[PDB]
Amino acid sequence: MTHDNKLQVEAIKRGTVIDHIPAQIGFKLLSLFKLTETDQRITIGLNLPSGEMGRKDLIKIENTFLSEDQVDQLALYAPQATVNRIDNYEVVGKSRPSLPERIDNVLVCPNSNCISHAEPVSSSFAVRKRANDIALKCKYCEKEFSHNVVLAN
Amino acid sequence: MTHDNKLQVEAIKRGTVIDHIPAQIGFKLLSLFKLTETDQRITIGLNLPSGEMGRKDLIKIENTFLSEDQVDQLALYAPQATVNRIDNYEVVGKSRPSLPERIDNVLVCPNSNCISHAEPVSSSFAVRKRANDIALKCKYCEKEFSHNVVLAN
Amino acid sequence: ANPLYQKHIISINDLSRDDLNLVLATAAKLKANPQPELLKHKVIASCFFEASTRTRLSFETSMHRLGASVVGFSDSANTSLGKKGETLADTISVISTYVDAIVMRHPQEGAARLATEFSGNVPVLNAGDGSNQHPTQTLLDLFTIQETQGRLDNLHVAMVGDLKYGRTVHSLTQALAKFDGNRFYFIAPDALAMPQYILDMLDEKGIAWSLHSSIEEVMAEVDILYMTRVQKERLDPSEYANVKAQFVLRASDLHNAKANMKVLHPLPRVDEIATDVDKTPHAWYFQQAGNGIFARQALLALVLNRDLVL
Amino acid sequence: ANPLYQKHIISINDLSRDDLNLVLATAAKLKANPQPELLKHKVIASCFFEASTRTRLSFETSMHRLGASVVGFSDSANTSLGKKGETLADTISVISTYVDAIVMRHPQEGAARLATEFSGNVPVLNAGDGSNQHPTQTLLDLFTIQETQGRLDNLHVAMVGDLKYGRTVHSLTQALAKFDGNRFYFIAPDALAMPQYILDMLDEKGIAWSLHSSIEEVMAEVDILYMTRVQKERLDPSEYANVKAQFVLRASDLHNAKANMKVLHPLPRVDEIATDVDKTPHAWYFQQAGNGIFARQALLALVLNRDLVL
Amino acid sequence: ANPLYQKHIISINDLSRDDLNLVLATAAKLKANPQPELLKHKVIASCFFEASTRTRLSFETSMHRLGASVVGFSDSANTSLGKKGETLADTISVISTYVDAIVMRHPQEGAARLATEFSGNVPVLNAGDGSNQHPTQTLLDLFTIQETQGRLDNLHVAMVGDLKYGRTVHSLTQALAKFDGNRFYFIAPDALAMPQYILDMLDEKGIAWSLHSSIEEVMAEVDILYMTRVQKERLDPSEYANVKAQFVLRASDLHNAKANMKVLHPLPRVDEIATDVDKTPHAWYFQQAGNGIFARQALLALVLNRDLVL
Amino acid sequence: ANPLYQKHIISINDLSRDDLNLVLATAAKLKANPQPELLKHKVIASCFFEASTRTRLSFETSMHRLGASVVGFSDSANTSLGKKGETLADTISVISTYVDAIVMRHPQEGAARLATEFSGNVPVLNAGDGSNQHPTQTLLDLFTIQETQGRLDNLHVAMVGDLKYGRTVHSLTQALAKFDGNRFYFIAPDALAMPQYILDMLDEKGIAWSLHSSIEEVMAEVDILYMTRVQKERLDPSEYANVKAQFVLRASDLHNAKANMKVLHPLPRVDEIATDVDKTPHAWYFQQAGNGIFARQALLALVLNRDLVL
Ligand SMILES: Nc1ccn([C@@H]2O[C@H](COP(=O)(O)OP(=O)(O)OP(=O)(O)O)[C@@H](O)[C@H]2O)c(=O)n1
Ligand SMILES: Nc1ccn([C@@H]2O[C@H](COP(=O)(O)OP(=O)(O)OP(=O)(O)O)[C@@H](O)[C@H]2O)c(=O)n1
Ligand SMILES: [Zn+2]
Ligand SMILES: [Zn+2]
Repeated sequence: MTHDNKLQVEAIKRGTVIDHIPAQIGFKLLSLFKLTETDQRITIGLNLPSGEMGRKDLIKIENTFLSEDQVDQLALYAPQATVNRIDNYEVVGKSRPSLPERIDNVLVCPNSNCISHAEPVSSSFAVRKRANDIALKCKYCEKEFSHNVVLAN
Repeated sequence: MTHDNKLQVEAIKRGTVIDHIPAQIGFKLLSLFKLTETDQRITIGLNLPSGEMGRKDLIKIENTFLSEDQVDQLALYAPQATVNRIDNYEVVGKSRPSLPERIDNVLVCPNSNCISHAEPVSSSFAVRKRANDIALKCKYCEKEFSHNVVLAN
Repeated sequence: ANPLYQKHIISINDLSRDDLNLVLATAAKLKANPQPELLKHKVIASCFFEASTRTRLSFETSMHRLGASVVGFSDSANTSLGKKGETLADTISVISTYVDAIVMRHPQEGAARLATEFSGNVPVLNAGDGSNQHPTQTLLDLFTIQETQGRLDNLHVAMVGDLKYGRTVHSLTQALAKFDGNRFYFIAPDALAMPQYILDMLDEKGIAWSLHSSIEEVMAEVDILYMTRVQKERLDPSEYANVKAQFVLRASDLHNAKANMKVLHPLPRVDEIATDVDKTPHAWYFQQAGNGIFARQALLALVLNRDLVL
Repeated sequence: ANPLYQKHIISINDLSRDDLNLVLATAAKLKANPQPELLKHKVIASCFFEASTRTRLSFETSMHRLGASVVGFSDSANTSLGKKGETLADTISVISTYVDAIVMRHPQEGAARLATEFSGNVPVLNAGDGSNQHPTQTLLDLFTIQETQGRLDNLHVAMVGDLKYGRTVHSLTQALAKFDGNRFYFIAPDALAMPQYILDMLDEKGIAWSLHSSIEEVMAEVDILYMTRVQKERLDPSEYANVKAQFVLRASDLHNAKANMKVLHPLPRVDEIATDVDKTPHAWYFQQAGNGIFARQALLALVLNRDLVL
Repeated sequence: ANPLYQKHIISINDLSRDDLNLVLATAAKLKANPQPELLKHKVIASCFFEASTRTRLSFETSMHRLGASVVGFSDSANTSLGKKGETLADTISVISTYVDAIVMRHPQEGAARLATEFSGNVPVLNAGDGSNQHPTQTLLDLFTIQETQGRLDNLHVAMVGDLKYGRTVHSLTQALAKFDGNRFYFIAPDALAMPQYILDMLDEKGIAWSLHSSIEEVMAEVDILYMTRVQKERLDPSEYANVKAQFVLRASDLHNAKANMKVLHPLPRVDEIATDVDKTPHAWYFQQAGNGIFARQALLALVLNRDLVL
Repeated sequence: ANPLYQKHIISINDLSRDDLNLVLATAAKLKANPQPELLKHKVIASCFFEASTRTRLSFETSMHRLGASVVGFSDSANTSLGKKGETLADTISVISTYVDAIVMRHPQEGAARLATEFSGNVPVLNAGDGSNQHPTQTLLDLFTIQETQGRLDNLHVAMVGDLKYGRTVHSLTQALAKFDGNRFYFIAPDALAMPQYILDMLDEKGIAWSLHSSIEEVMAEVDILYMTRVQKERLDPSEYANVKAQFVLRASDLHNAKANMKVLHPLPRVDEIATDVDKTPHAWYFQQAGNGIFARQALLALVLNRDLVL
């Protein structure tokens, strides 16, 4: 009951709970994936105690089932986040993020001469787990970068 | 430790609660005022069911007391809000924003020949004319614009 | 022989309603069955003393689609003409000695009409003379209103933007006044207002016009919404940005537009029409640019041909 | 319909071996029986936002040898496009409204591929995008190796020069790796070495390569010696001149070259190949430039034609 | 120390009537009894990131008539600082370790104010920043109005030309609205009229102003006529030549002026003031430019010297 | 007379440790007790055939804080000398009849040394000659290392950036290798690393050096961090953005630095040093530019005065 855990729980009826967001990726995820552009109830918890994985973040989005592709996208940021759907008051599927085929939109080409900078284009990178790292190839300039060069910028 | 629920989520032990945030301005406020960079537990309710606007937003920042000048930077975006200050589960303080005289950092001078665009200075605007409708004067180029316009971009 | 045979297309004020309708019915035919060798063996000069890429590429492609050869220059970037002290009267007396029509753009107003005094009977088609005229841009605009609206009279046409310096809003207002019952709405910042001589000519013809400050006052009634670019050089940085930057169309503003409403813009659009307007069925600026091919083809066909059998 | 019908030729990594062989067998036919009116009535745009004379004259002559009309501009010398703030997406949405294919060169990498998102179904053929690709230079090179060597597999190909920045050695290495049993020798000054991503892709495909410091180590074994120009700006005056200026071929070095060995160079050659090499039967750089006519003709024929009967 | 000792001089808005009077009092003493070694051993930097020859030379001559040394630059297509990447803030941070005061003119507004945050305790004096401020011009106009009229209050000041964009006329009205009883006449083309902000301020203080159409209308009542130049860029050539029969000044027009009336112009006076005005007694624009020396000597002497006993 | 009296200052290689110490001793005296009329009546010529605003202004301010007069020029697309045909030798031969000393910056290496053969007995001081020497920068860096660290020997000096082409880092290593016990850490992109000549010299003297990969690796041991800028011309944009996660400095990285550790940069610092470094105690690049004044005053005073008693 108490060893505090929940306190008066935000137990939602239908929705998605993204849990174990690594701390500080919680806000990135809302910005980047434009999750607050909805009229449905969201409750976000930042820097939760979770002694069991130190601290973490957690977003609860009601009557929303963000999935498959949408879930895999988060792989680059919160590699271990367990998305959970809920249909009538309990977990009806925990889903883990898998690294996707492509990452569109949310990412920037390092290449300053890449045409994607001045144009009405949505960025697009091809993902390749070059065992050790993840290399990201730009659709347009076709230049390949470490995912850490891209995620800094 | 008190009966949370989530429709009007309960009790932090000491910290700030900015409540009666208009709707869709709550995340604007977490972004602009960088409220997120604490390791403190933040709890946030989004598109919530009551405080008479119908829907409202709410942020809870435990252990942080942000005040008086901070509360007033909130005035252009969320002037209807109440900032509750809490100690030992009681609202020992409850205030509202009021127009400041200066709004630093958050705005962008709409005048493209202003020097503030390219340089390691923070934007700064002098404010004037309460509720009939606010004019903001850039510190640097000394052009006075309608808040409507700076707040557009 | 058709009325335009071997005429100079210098100004819109010189073309009658009948002249306008003949060009526009011919553009409609060439759009429907091509005539790719009508101007076979004709050589045409494309003299753009002032560079204008959009306009030149369109004029030359229209010349190529009817089978004509093209020789000529784009300049404003010192390609030897005007050196020593060659007058324009002399340049044109030498170029009309071997080409069959001159299409020419020039920075000063009046240059195409003077070319006319020296070209013999090689016709001169004007592609822009300073702030004076641009017939071939009004012909394509008219063709696009006609083709999408089915008519050129009884229109509710809104003109938005810099109406004081926009060379094309001034001529399109003059041409639509050739026709009946059109109604004008002008929406311009105060410093960029539609000049008196337009307004006076409208009043004298009994045509209705009114000024509005936002597009949403008139969206519901409008058929053609013709947008213009404000040139920031015409204002200062701060004026442009201050309140006056709201002559910008977004998709959300089209909410209640009539199903037939079309948005036109001679181009470059830089930011007065936002990118999301493109996905709406009302965006017709690019289809307007494509229609410049048929209106320019029709004028070249009508001017170089005695009798045009279709 | 042939596989290339109405495709965009943006990158070499998008063309398969079969795609490469189809273009190259078509170039061989057009070189043998001309088809000077295959593209009759087609109008093509030659947009070189970055000037490149060699490449433009070749592309347009190939368009002229199949009967197409050409409109367009060479720029990098302020000819009005890009003014106001016209995006490239908008320039291409207006130019594809009246031309049947766009050949375009541009300074930023990725520009041809973005043109593709806006051209409707007018095909875009890339003539160079910054330091990224140049398919039509790799197609002509391949055609010249094929035509002189009889094959594209089992070759011993040496690449000499600036291998780090040379846009064409990088793509030719990628295309020859589509084929079997080729062996690479890279001879480059240390600062101008062949980047890892090439080397890594070669290693992963089981293809053999080795680095050498002089050409005489490998002359005897070599079939195609592909020379590059070192740009002196990429080094300082003294570095260029110091020991590193020995990636220069003279006639005397060819002593023991196989009778079949050919020297290729995309050009301008300034001094990496001395003038006396020209009189040798191994000099094939100019005959390589002439072969750009047939490889560019073949791509235009294959892209604009459903069925190509020969 | 004096009120302005080690103070930054950036906006006229920032200086009270008393400061303005302190400056004008000192400038009259420095004109009377020169002090050539007052700033002996000071090095001032004359950083003109925007070339202005008359303002640069008036300032360097001020620096040198008080004995100071000068290092600096001007810039059209030249001289490395700024470049790109070099921020104004790092230029200032570096130059403020070398000099004792910085006079700077720059094209973007607030450049002088940004500078103030990086110069340390080195005073920064603004010589022009875009369309915002130019206080050393306002100070010399006021000195010229004070020595010709004897006071700075109860004047009938007529301002003429481009009131919308002359930065000098905006400043002068602000400054004269700190003295009492002044009546203002504003003769502008309505395309180029006083901004409502100048006008809104003048009404909160109760100052009387009126808008007129031609100088002939106010000639008889006026003590200062401050002409400004009309920017023919901001105007269509045909509009420019259309306005009434101009607002240019000729001696015929002065046949009515008060004996003590003077014509001022910040210069250049290209064609709004004819040559015959130059020989009337009412012409005072060159004497106005000579007083530039005394005004900028006063400001420099007060900023760099604690107490000045003259 | 002093050792450097009437001596030419061309290469750091040409001055022994004792000369370097003489200069740094004098500069500390001139910083302490100014001597404003020391070069009273000398005229120095500031011949910048290559524009460098920060180096020109530091030098002219040096000239003037010792009382000298200055004649000279700078040159981008301007100012007649050289032209073509006018040899540098005849420019010097003529200017050395007018002035008492020549400070010159020129784009070709050895221009200052060629000058020395034509100036007569007029001393020539080098302010930059291509990629060869810039001794007055090395002298101010050493002054800055001496006043922050207290010595010029037994230092742990980390050098970062384009070690292959920063002329300042080549000079600084030469000069610091005349003092004893210094340990060198070189953090460069391997495309931009220390030439083997600097490295070969350092080993003949027994000096310890090591090559590292990122500053985070040496942060804890280092007394001077000398950052250099990375020339993005010498690099492909995609390489430039690829290296590790750069070698740029931010305050987070300094959390480990020694209390007396300082960051130096010859400037400009465009993006290799973030703004937050500016407020740490370890930031010393602007104070380093202020010491430029004291270093060049010392060199001028010693060259032009026989005995200096200060
Ligand atoms: N009616 C419900 C049911 C579940 N949850 C949320 O869904 C998540 C699912 O976790 P669960 O499988 O129920 O137990 P956990 O051990 O927390 O899951 P995990 O092992 O992934 O951490 C929990 O964070 C819980 O808040 C909820 O808000 N409302
Ligand atoms: N320890 C506590 C006590 C109160 N609250 C929050 O404090 C806010 C407002 O405080 P309160 O004055 O107690 O409720 P109201 O009277 O409704 O305040 P107001 O009238 O301004 O809405 C409520 O949103 C409630 O969630 C809280 O989170 N933690
Ligand atoms: Zn890219
Ligand atoms: Zn501003």
